[PDB]
Amino acid sequence: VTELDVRKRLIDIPGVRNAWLQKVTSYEPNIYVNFSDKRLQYNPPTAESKTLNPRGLYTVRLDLDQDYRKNACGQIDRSWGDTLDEVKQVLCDSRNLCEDFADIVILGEEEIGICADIQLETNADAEDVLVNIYVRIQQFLSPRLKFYTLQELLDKGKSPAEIFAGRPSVFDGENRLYKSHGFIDTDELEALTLPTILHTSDLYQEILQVPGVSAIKKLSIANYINGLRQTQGHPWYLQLTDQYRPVLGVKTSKINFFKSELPIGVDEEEVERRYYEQQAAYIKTIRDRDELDIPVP
Amino acid sequence: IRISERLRHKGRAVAIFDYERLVLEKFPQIYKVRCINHGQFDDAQEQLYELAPGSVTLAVIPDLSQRSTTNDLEPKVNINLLQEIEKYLASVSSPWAMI
Amino acid sequence: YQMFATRNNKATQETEIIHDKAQFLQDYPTLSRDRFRAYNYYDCHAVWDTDNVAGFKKRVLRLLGIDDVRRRHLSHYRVDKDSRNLFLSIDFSSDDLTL
Amino acid sequence: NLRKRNELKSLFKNKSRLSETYFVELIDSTLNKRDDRFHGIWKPGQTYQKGDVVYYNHSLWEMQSENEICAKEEQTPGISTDWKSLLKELEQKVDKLQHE
Amino acid sequence: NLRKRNELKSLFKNKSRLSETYFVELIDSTLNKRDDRFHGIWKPGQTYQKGDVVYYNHSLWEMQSENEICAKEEQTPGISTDWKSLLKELEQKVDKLQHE
Amino acid sequence: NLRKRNELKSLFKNKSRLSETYFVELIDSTLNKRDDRFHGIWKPGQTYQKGDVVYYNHSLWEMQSENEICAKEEQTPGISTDWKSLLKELEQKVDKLQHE
Amino acid sequence: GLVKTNLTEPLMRMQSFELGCGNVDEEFYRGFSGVFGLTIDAPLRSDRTPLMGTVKDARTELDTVFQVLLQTYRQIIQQAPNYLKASLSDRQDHQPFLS
Amino acid sequence: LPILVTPEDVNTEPDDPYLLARTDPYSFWVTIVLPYWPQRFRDIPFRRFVERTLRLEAPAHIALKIAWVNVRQMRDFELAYRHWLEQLALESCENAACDLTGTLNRLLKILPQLRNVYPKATLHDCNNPAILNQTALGTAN
Repeated sequence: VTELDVRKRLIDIPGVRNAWLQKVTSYEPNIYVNFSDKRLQYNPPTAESKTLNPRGLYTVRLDLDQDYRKNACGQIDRSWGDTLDEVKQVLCDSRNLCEDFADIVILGEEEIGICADIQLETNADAEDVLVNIYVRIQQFLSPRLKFYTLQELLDKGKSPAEIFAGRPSVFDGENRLYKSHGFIDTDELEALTLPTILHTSDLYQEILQVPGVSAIKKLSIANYINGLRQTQGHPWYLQLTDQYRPVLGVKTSKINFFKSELPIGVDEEEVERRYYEQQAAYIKTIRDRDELDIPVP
Repeated sequence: IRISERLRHKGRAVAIFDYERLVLEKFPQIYKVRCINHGQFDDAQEQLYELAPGSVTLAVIPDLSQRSTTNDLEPKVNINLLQEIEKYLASVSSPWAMI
Repeated sequence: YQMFATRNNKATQETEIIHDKAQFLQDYPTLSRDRFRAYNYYDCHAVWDTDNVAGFKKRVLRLLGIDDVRRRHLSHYRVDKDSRNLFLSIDFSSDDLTL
Repeated sequence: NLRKRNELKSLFKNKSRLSETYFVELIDSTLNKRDDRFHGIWKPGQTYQKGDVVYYNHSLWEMQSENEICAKEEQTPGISTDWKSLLKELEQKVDKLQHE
Repeated sequence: NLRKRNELKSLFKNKSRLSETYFVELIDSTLNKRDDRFHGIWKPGQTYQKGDVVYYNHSLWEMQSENEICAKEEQTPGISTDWKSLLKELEQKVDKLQHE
Repeated sequence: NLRKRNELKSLFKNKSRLSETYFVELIDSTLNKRDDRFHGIWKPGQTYQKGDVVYYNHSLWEMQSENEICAKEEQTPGISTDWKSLLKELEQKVDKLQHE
Repeated sequence: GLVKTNLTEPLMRMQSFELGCGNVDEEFYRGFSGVFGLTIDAPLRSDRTPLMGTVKDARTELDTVFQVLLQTYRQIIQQAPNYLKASLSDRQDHQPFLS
Repeated sequence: LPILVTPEDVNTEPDDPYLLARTDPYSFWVTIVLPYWPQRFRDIPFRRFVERTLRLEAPAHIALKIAWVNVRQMRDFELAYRHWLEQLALESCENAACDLTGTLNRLLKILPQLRNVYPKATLHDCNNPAILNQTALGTAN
């Protein structure tokens, strides 16, 4: 019935990582009111007119995971048509009275390049420190939600009325209606939104938390799309594009390292490999009745 | 009483029955409430529009059975409480409803 | 409500009421759960003579006592054009003894 | 199917801003060799799916195997048992009748 | 007909500005399924015109009727009398000779 | 061959920033009548190259001559000795058998 | 859970690499997929890489498989230490010669 | 759809709840069509109780239009209504509709024409007396 109730249903479709809704405020084709002839028309009767936007329509913004499966002839590719078909078939089966869906849009991604000059402590190794920086920043930018079992949410003190508030029924008799991966915590769902402005202090305060980092002498950020620099950068804040999610641009960042007015070398490619290796894993699987409902004693 | 009502409105507000019972349970200091369908209220004119698709309006009465006020025959509700009820109801209803 | 004179014995009325109550109690959870849901226009195999309808229809028709909830034809009257105007008869013209 | 070259050429002009409806009409109006199942001439190094149609020497061939396959440099329509054609079955049958 | 993939790919680079000649060459060089009369695989729900060519099971079919038609679900090339094909006439004729 | 209409339509939006890549996928995924050798219906005034395939009345024809030719008004596939087809050779052979 | 989310495609790629070189260990893959409940289909021959391409392409493929394997390995190793004391305090029927 | 506005409305606000309801016939509006001839539906006191029940059950923010029609208009509606539903499904179910716009335009011409049926007025004095608010007027000839 509400927005979060739909986000939780969309996130439970294989291939969807996150989702957002947005209201349609400008409707195409444009519709104008002719007072002299008392009728609606496509043309502006006065060339100074308003467009009579009708209400009740949503715009769905999707975040898809990138599978990169191996083809039959030996290459690597990605295909999302089936996910779009499943999302459409699901949404058109759950709309309410007097509402419809205007379109479905796939979000892109921006890379954030970071330029910095860091002072290290004497007992430090720049390589691991830089690995930790990349890991912490990437965790900062793109969090992921966890799926729970009913029992482990009951062990947190949440009454079933707050857990089943917006879910559609999974079983009817002995027939499964749809497949489900578990429960999502509302409090964590409400905290994941799309930002528009990035502030450097949010990175300053987290870079200052890595052991071995003494002080930050320089820090700035820049926006990359399609591998090309879009702007010159700014020391204190950066504005994001409407259609894109921020990620960490490891290949376009550069962090210099100095110990007591002396420069220290860092093997950047080994750092990149170590960064890829130390990424945390997650669990996303299909669950059965014992973990989804509560039977009669 | 509480649980039998919840087993019917599921904690969501889509109909006259749902708006009324979700208020009387959360705010004990109300005595009576009425839900007006497709109606809008204009603050500047103090006029109610009887036909306005997309809006909902409620009118409430305070309890007054254990306290005394300055006008017991035509009582009023405090302005901070009128806003506290609008926020709660906006979170458990459709995004396209104005309350 | 009994609009017309009812010839059923009181026992038959009480039995019918019990039957209707048991059926309503078995159906309720799905009548309540989908009370705000609209029909699916994506299903290209369930357009007519089907139960692909809104929950509003199902609840209201149950409350009024109508037992068939489908998209069916409700108009069974038609007007035709008949061009057959030839007609046979046999007669003895005496006082029109005719077949 | 909807528009002609002289209608599509009318949306790209010396002073015309872009929009998504122009590309929708451009994509719908040309031939999509994946979605309409037609790939032209057989080539080595391409992957095919069940139902594809391909022209090899003097015949059109439809793939029979249900799983994706790869154009092998040796496997050619007529040698392998993936592809099929009627202009060859009928050819051989009429040759038989002619010989008999 | 004029250009290849490697020639068209040469007009759309990272720092260039668009122009109408690029789209003229793009439209002329690809296959226009309306103007060259070829629609690939038969689908119901389309509209066809006199002269269209369509591939249905193991045969290519040309439409005979002079007025536009709507491709109906239960009218399929071979059942109806709109379409035509030679690989079926010749097939039946050779079957007859084989039987005789 | 790599993408469908519903995948290509996903790259071109008003609020999307385009690039060279999108056009690479657009060019690779549609049918290039020069590089895959298929021109649809015969028209006079064109130029053809060795290996082209063309549909003329109820038959597909491949061009035999190794040098480019100009499609002349009064030279038509079947009259001239540039083109070739099997549905005509087999047709005449089966006609002969039928007559014999 | 971890294995069911992560280790299907690495297995398929390894099996294709092995078929390329002309010998497959069907028993290993059968045992692994049967134990954990996976689905690894019949493979294609990747005789295209990496003994037939630029030494960088040969590098990237191997690193790409190794990184996923090592991620899952490390996750399990890191989470293990948090269950040792509960594995003891949750029972009263341990073998006496061990207790 | 029709909008029912007059030139004097050009000088008021487009957000007026009364004006906005008239110029925007596409938002939170719903139409219900019922036959009148069944013997329980010819009773006006019963007819009005049924309307009240429908308004209680509907969502709070949605307005309804209710019409009681005869045999001529019931068939005219059902035929156009059925053909549009089938064409709408085909576009969603794999873009296979024919004449979608023409089927729509033939439906937008019937909705404005639906009207309630009432019995004809006859004056009462001292077999079917006219009752105010529920009778219709006749014609001169």
